Amino acid sequence: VPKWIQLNNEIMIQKDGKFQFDKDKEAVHSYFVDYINQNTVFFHNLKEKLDYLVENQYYEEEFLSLYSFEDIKEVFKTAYAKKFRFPSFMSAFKFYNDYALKTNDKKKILERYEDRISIVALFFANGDTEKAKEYVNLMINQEYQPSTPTFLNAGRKRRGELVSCFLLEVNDSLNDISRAIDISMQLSKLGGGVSLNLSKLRAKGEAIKDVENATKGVVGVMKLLDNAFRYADQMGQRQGSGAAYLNIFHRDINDFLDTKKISADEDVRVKTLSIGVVIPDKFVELAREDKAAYVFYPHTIYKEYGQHMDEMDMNEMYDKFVDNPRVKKEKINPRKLLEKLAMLRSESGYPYIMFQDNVNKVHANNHISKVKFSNLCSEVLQASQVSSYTDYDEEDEIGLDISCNLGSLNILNVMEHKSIEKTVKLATDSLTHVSETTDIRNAPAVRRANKAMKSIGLGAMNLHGYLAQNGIAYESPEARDFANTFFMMVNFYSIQRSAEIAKEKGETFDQYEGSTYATGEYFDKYVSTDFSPKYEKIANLFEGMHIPTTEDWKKLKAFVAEHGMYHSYRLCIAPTGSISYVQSSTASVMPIMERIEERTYGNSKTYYPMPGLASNNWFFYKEAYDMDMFKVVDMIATIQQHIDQGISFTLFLKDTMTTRDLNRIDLYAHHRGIKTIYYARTK
Amino acid sequence: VPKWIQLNNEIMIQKDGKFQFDKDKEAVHSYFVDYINQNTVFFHNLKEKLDYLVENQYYEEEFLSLYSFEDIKEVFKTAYAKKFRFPSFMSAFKFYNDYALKTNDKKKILERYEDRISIVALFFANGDTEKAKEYVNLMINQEYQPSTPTFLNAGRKRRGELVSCFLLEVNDSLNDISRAIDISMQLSKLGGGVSLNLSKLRAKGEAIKDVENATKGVVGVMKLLDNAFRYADQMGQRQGSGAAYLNIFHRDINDFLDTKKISADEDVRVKTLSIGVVIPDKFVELAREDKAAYVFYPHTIYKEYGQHMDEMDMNEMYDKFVDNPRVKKEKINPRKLLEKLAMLRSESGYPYIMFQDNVNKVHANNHISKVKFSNLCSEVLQASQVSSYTDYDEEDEIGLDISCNLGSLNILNVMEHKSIEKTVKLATDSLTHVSETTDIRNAPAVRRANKAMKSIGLGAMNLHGYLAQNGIAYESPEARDFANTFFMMVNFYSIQRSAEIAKEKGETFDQYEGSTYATGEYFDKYVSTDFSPKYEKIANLFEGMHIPTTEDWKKLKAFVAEHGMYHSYRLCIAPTGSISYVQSSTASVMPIMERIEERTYGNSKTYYPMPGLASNNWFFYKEAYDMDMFKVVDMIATIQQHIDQGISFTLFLKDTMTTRDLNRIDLYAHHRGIKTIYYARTK
Amino acid sequence: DFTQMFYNQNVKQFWLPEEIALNGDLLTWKYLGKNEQDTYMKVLAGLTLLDTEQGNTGMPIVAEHVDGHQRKAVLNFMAMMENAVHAKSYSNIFMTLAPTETINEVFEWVKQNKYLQKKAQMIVGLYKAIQKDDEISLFKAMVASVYLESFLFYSGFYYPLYFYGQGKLMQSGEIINLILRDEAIHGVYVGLLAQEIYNKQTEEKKAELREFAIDLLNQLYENELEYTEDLYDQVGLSHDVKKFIRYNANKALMNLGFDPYFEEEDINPIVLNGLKATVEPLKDDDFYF
Amino acid sequence: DFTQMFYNQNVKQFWLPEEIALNGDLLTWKYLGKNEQDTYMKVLAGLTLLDTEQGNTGMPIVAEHVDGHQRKAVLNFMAMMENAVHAKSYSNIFMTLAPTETINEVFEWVKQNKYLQKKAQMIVGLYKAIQKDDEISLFKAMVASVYLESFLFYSGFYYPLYFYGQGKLMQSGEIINLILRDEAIHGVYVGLLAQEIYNKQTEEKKAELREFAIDLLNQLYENELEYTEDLYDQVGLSHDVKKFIRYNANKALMNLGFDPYFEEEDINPIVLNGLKATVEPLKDDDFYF
Ligand SMILES: Cc1cn([C@H]2C[C@H](O)[C@@H](COP(=O)(O)OP(=O)(O)OP(=O)(O)O)O2)c(=O)[nH]c1=O
Ligand SMILES: Nc1nc2c(ncn2[C@H]2C[C@H](O)[C@@H](COP(=O)(O)OP(=O)(O)O)O2)c(=O)[nH]1
Ligand SMILES: Nc1nc2c(ncn2[C@H]2C[C@H](O)[C@@H](COP(=O)(O)OP(=O)(O)O)O2)c(=O)[nH]1
Ligand SMILES: [Mg+2]
Ligand SMILES: [Mg+2]
Ligand SMILES: [Mn+2]
Ligand SMILES: [Mn+2]
Ligand SMILES: [Mn+2]
Ligand SMILES: [Mn+2]
Repeated sequence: VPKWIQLNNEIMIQKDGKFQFDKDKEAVHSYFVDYINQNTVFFHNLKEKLDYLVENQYYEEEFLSLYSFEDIKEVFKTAYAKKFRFPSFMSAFKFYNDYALKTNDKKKILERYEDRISIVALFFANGDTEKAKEYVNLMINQEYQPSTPTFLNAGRKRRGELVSCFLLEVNDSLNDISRAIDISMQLSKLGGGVSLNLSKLRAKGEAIKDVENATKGVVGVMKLLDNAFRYADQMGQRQGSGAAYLNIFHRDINDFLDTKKISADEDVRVKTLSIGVVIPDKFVELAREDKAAYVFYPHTIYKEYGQHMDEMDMNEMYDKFVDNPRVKKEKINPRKLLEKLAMLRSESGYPYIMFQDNVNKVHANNHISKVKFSNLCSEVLQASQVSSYTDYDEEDEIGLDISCNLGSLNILNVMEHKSIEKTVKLATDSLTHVSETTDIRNAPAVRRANKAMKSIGLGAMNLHGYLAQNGIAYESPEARDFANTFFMMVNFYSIQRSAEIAKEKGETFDQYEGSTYATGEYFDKYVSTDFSPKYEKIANLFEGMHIPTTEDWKKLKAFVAEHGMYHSYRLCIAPTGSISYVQSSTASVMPIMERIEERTYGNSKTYYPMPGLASNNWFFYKEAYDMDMFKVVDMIATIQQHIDQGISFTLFLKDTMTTRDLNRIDLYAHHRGIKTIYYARTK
Repeated sequence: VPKWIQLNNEIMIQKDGKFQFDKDKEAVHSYFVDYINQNTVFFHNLKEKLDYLVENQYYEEEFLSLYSFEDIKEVFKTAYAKKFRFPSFMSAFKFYNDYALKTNDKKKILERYEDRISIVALFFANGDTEKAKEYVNLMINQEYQPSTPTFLNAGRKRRGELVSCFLLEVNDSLNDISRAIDISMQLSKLGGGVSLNLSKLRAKGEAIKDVENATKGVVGVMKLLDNAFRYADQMGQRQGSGAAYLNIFHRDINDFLDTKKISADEDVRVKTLSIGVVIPDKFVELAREDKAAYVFYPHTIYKEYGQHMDEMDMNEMYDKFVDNPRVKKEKINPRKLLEKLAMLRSESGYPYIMFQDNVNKVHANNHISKVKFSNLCSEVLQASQVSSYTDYDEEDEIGLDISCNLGSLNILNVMEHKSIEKTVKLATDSLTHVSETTDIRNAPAVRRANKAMKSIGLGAMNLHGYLAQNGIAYESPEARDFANTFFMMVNFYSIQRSAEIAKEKGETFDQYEGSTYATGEYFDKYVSTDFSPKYEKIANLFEGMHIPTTEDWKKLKAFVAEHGMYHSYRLCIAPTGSISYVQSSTASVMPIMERIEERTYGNSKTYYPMPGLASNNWFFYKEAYDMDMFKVVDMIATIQQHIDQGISFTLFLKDTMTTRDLNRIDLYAHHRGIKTIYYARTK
Repeated sequence: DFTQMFYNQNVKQFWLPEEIALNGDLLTWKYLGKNEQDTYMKVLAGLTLLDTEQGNTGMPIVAEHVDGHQRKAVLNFMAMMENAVHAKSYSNIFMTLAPTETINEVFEWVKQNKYLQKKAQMIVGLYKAIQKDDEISLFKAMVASVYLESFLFYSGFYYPLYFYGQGKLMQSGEIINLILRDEAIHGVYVGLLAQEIYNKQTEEKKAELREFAIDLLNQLYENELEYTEDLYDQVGLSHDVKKFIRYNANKALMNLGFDPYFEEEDINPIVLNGLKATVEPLKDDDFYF
Repeated sequence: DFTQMFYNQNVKQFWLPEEIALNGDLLTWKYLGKNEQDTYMKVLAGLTLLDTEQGNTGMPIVAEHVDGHQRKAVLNFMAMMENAVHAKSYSNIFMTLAPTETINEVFEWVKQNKYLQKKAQMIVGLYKAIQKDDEISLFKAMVASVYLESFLFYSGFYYPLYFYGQGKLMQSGEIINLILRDEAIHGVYVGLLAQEIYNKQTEEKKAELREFAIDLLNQLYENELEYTEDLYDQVGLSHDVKKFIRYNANKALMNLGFDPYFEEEDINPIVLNGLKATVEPLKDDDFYF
């Protein structure tokens, strides 16, 4: 047995009635001095290291050529001057197993944490030495963490894309379905997760050029996409991950949901394709009144009205669709559909739930389009325009397919350094650079929307870690007060940085003038309502850091109206799965699942206590399954009001609660303004 | 039970020790008089019928506008002047159930046999009244039958394509694989069978741009294509049919064959994808000497030589591949692979066997490319060039994908009319017209090859019917003598008509100058060997008909050298499945499977004696299973020497036949020059 | 060619009675007339009684005489579903809708009923007549089993499906639909085992087995018509139930590889809404001619 | 007093081998010596044979003779587990770890192994000797079944447990632990049925039944010793396994209500270390907060 995992297993050996949490420090120390320093390739000087990495196709020469070697040396000194030490064995293990650069035979270790951070910072700065040092300080202090694609691939030659979330709109044609399959395989080949909207596709039993009952529905396209994602699996190390989204008023909604039933046949069930359901407020209203709802055939609506069903407002056109004889509709029970959704989430965790009117009542770019679906992680909520891929000889009408670069603030380290403003602005700059350097040459709509919208996603993590290490319960009103103030400040500084970038570059995102930022309606609750902490305990947490007031928000509103905004979307809170270990942080803004997390890697068993877990804060680290999901919904809705995109909201369910409890949680989330619900995790 | 169904069922009722074959005339008469004349929409004049058909979106106004109504009336007069009568109930039933035009609700009948033939002839002539009358005489005499797509769809507004066989090359790239899936779905949507060459795709466990062992091989593409064909199911009318071809020296050949095993896993098995194996002479030579053979990874060969493995001559390149250390291979047993092929054909009828060197030793367009694979029916053998489908922004390099137009001479009717020359030339003209009028907007390589090659397929049928009705056994040497003479004449007149078309249009097919037609090497066996019948009985069959001599072939060679050749390919003997009933003919050049065909339509069972079956010729209608497959191979090889493309050669096996017997049949077919083997049908 | 595939489909259809909450059926049950409640009870008891024979005798006796480890395993799984899942499910439905005394009386009535007894004893008689190492007697029992699984249950299934298609008794209707889905696959599987025996027979023996199957079908069908009128005339449904019996008789015949006996009919839309030759090596000289 | 709780326990323990991914054992398997792999394959093959006969014959035949629909439902469920779940799981393990030829060879080896044939002959002979309405022949078969469940499997179980306890072959080991968890409850249940029959007898008859049980145990034990030596001598573990089978023999006797027969011994501590949601309808008040 390895010495470091033997030391790491001494955490669970209870001495004097307490877990030996200090063993993890010894565990990581032994891990380093017995595996990492031995397996680390060391060069005489940094110049030899960089030459070796560039020559052997490990790094990219173009980005390293913008700095003189003295500047690169200064950046590396800045990284190593911090003398960063991993606080736990899991942090270092995850870094050196997932993100640290290794030789071509996966034998030795080329990059330390400081080397990777310095390379990512030099990639972000794009020739600026001082900006590179600022990025080094930001990441070595672990105030900001670039997403897994960016952190893993920044500055590497044989790399995937820095963006891993893509959203595709599929038009109701065979050419568009073929192009969707092709683009899905191309993006899965790059390593990204692809989400597809299947609402514009006509339902099963619709006509294909005046021959009736000819269309196979969205389930045939679902099978096509599932096999396309199985094919493009990148060695199978990380198999192709796709998501399909369907509006709840699509006729194929029941067959769409039946693809996830355990008793589904092999000719229907999809395995590699996650599913999400988009629910307008009309469906919730119909289920609330116990009235008879109707699902519609999309092609009939398109023929009758000239627009797709999901491109229309269901809360204003549902009655017109029902009364229209030329529209084909099928009678359903909305409460039965809700119960089926709850049962499917209990048994499989699917579908993802998107509350469409919750997304679009606060959506800033409804002039471009309404948000019709989310991503594979169920937190990207941006306007999309469907493309019209025509025959080979004809020109294609390229729409807007969503993609944003992810990045997380570490709430604990940002709050410790009293650096919300600087961290948010530097992270915004880094995400803007990642957006600018991304060029997808096989997804035309993704490329066009990346150039036009310039959307970024700046998330946060370690919310529960910060609260538990500060003696605040996750369900407590003080926690929601802190989240309100913190994320209002993050929104303020992200909007300020976007406006400053627009002023400097002299350009805004496409169709900015129609957005709510340009009209000033976005800032109504910010110029009217003060978001300063209401509790003295929370107010001391922000001591030494200026909290923008209503006057500051009015000044920012004037600044945005006079200079514009560079990013259509700025903030989205992703799950942040594996980078949470490296940053020694709790995953996303969701509460922790286990206080001490037990994992098996190969034939070795190791335990990961939550960051900062001890006996003085053991009960503040309440597990997500033991807490009220209504209070978690309250917390996420408090955070969501300052986030322009969505939040990956996992529901943590006990075995005792029925499908009625899951439905009640979903309805309370819809009532409280929750935009999306990610997973129904059951213990 | 219908009266005609009862009358047709009285054939099996044996009266005086003989079948009541005359009951089928009563059966068809009752069928007509009781159902067809009742359900046939009648109009006061032909003008009213034509106006109703064009205005109600049944016909195309474009081709009918090319004639004055007087010319169309005279064409219809010519069709009805023959007073054509269906000899059997099954002929009329098949026509009026598969090809006759019906109302949009499929309740009444708009088209009789004469109306369908007149419309097809008017579409063929393209404005020529005398040519239309000639086509009417050719088809109402049932000397020439256009293929099911052409016969069914010609002159129809809501029609599929007139071509149903397509052959696609798939390049070793994700862009090309996605484009192949798209084109396969587009062509299956049109109702055409699609054949895909998978030999260029790199095998399983190959490197993808420095990531070794990352390719799923040809089986992942096979699953993608199977799901693509399942989705593109011809508007839910007829199941989507596709074929995949792999070289026997491809590394994935065993995985390719395992997709057809009855015990195949659901993640390996393909359902709607037929498989064909391409076998060079090198494999047969290795199996003959029992030397252990090697299957090669195609990407290693492409990297080492810059050419695809299937683009190179395995006879000269096999030793170089084996001795090359940079070419990856694994040992196989060629005899074990042959036994596996025979076992698979016994169990499921798959794969098709294409003898690569048998095709290419007589191929007239080896300069353009070698023939690497066949179609879904194993008779189309043409040169193909793989397309390089690049990224979306870049320009694609369009190659040549095979698609030929099918037509069948009725050997019995052509022989009784003494009109081999006239029928062959008119059929060539009609196939040329179908080729010119075909434009496919989503298969650029198919369209380019149709425009450039101008290849057609003129088949033959009713060989066994003609022989049995003339007192000649199918396995007899006299039958092979007749086949030799008849198909030599067909080849002579097809070459003459092609050269005449080239002279008239002043253009040949693309890259004709490199063909064996241009150099005269094609005509060597025709200017050196006499193909007149060697039997007095066979020579009497051709009485009143000039059999081309050696001097005639020399004159044709001079004419082709002077004026060129319009069609790269002219003759291919397709199975001719359903059009054989309408023509009262035995299917293709194959012998009959059963003397009397027992089939069930709806809830009523039907009986179909072979055309011309009686007491006097009962034993000349020997069933195919009772025949010696060696003699059938001899017959097909006699025909194959005059057919530039292949022949759909079905093996008819008894249950007592072993794997060794099937292997012996395959090896004798290879020895005798058979190009392709279609099916292993076991009784 | 088929046992592993059926194994997969069977085990992936596994379910338990507890999964469906039954109490909410009382909200529609209370609104049915006496004749509707009476017919439902009688139909339910009919299904229960027949399914018990299949669990205690039909499936285990076939599993005993069929050769092959994998077939015995699939057959064991099917027997388990009858005894452990279906039987408990029928009991649960009864206990929810009727008090103990009413259940006992309905079972007393249906136990004495002439048409239910006739078919139950005809089927059981064929199971009892199977002889060791006699594939003819096994085939006859398999035919009886297919007729029960794919045909005889359906005069009963009609009513729960009829309610289920109208939005009435939805919880018990869901249970019945799961049961019916199991019986469908049971019928198809046993049908394939019967065809295997049938295909091993001479032409004269085949004709004799066909006559047996058709004769048996006729006897059962004529009794089903009487059974149907006895239960469904009081609720006015017999005409439509008869169409459903014939449609399912045709499915049972097709399971046994036989032609349909009855003309095709449309079914009540409410019920619809509810619903290797020989491997030989190449020994050289086969490559030379 | 017990069948219902056994019914509930059995159905709540339901599992399929496909729930456990086995590719994780590939490396620890590759790393074992040829002797170790040979013993492991053979051990699981011996287990497969026992479960094949317990599923095909033992459990169904006992089910046939035991009275009461609930008792029959438990026994039918246990039978299904034997051949549809347990016996099949071993093939999942074999198909992952071993090439087809090694799999073919080990199944040929079970057919010709004299100890495995002897134990099957003895156990199945007793199953097939059961006479209808003869409780003594039934008791004898139930003793045989308890000895199969609680004693005979254990010469086989030792080795997967021995590896599991060292952190080796842990996915295969997880399957085996699930199988063992099932057999433990199967042995207790059949033991309770056997005790029911035993308790009906005179003191004289009881004395004879104890003689039968002890004579049978000793005969099986002596054969198992030779089997154990044959398999384990090449891996050096025969003495350790022998201690384990004696331990489990005592558990089998206890399941039958008899005193332990072998003296207690220290077992290898490694081996000791080797050891839908409810649907509720939505209310109107659920939509307001
Ligand atoms: C061709 C084809 C289409 N479809 C479905 C998927 C598409 O969403 C939908 C549109 O197909 P299209 O490619 O748009 O077919 P079309 O343009 O000829 O028909 P229309 O005039 O009605 O637009 O039909 C199938 O389900 N199966 C098929 O084989
Ligand atoms: N020598 C050396 N330095 C490395 C390596 N990887 C990262 N570094 C960092 C450590 C220092 O902060 C910085 C400069 O190291 P150096 O080139 O040895 O310079 P110096 O120590 O002579 O000033 O580079 C490495 O492999 N070797
Ligand atoms: N009248 C009529 N003729 C039809 C129809 N379908 C095909 N025909 C053919 C029959 C004749 O050969 C030809 C001309 O028919 P017509 O218009 O009645 O001609 P005429 O005999 O009055 O000059 O058209 C049809 O529906 N009606
Ligand atoms: Mg369209
Ligand atoms: Mg490439
Ligand atoms: Mn049942
Ligand atoms: Mn059943
Ligand atoms: Mn067992
Ligand atoms: Mn057991």
